[PDB]
Amino acid sequence: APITAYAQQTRGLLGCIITSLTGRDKNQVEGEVQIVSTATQTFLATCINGVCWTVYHGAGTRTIASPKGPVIQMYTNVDQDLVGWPAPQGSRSLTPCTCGSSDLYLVTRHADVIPVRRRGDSRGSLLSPRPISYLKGSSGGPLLCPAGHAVGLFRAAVCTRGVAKAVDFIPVENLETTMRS
Amino acid sequence: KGSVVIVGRIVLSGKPAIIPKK
Ligand SMILES: *[B]([O])([O])[C]([C][C]1[C][C][C]1)[N]C(=O)[C]1[C]2[C]([C]N1C(=O)[C]([N]C(=O)[N][C]([C]N([C])S([C])(=O)=O)C([C])([C])[C])C([C])([C])[C])C2([C])[C]
Ligand SMILES: [Zn+2]
Repeated sequence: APITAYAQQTRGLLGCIITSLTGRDKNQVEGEVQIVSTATQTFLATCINGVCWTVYHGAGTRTIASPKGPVIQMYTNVDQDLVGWPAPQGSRSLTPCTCGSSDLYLVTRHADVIPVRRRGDSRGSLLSPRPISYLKGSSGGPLLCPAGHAVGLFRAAVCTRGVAKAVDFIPVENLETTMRS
Repeated sequence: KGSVVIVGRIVLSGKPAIIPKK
């Protein structure tokens, strides 16, 4: 089946800030990718195998707000730029890619899926370069395979003149290694 | 330091659907 996706805003600036200080979020959760924010920035978090993974460069060492108050991170790997909290009650998890495909599709925070060709184990080239502004706020998002399985988590763009020609991602294998640490 | 907050979601599990009239 074709990979399609949609986004839905669940809260605003004032609600977000209050929920940040409170650490208590009573909203309902749905989806595999959560649009996440801090007072500093907004990025994404992908649920894979019961764990909600995001970028360390965005979440730092913070807790995630939930109905029961803040939830401490389960995994934290500064070197691999990863953090994980148990997947929020309601979220839906993606599952690691097994087929070892090289044709990946990046899901952005605007719910657009863009094809990227895997080059290295942590690099992939956009088949259609886009300005970096398009990709802004997408770190922590998924790089799916044609079967819809997680291959990696977007973390940085390889750009020039303000145009992203390639992307740098965290393959799911580093997640296994991080959990095992 | 504040907690990371969920401000929205992206759903990949959706499938072509005929939008219903209300
Ligand atoms: B996420 O939303 O936080 C975000 C998304 C990004 C794509 C357009 C904005 N990720 C980042 O901001 C990351 C994070 C920070 C720097 N960064 C970048 O994507 C940056 N790119 C790189 O640093 N790329 C380099 C290679 N270069 C120096 S270059 C020629 O500038 O690409 C690596 C691929 C080696 C990582 C910018 C310059 C913001 C696009 C961190 C921690 C990498
Ligand atoms: Zn696969």
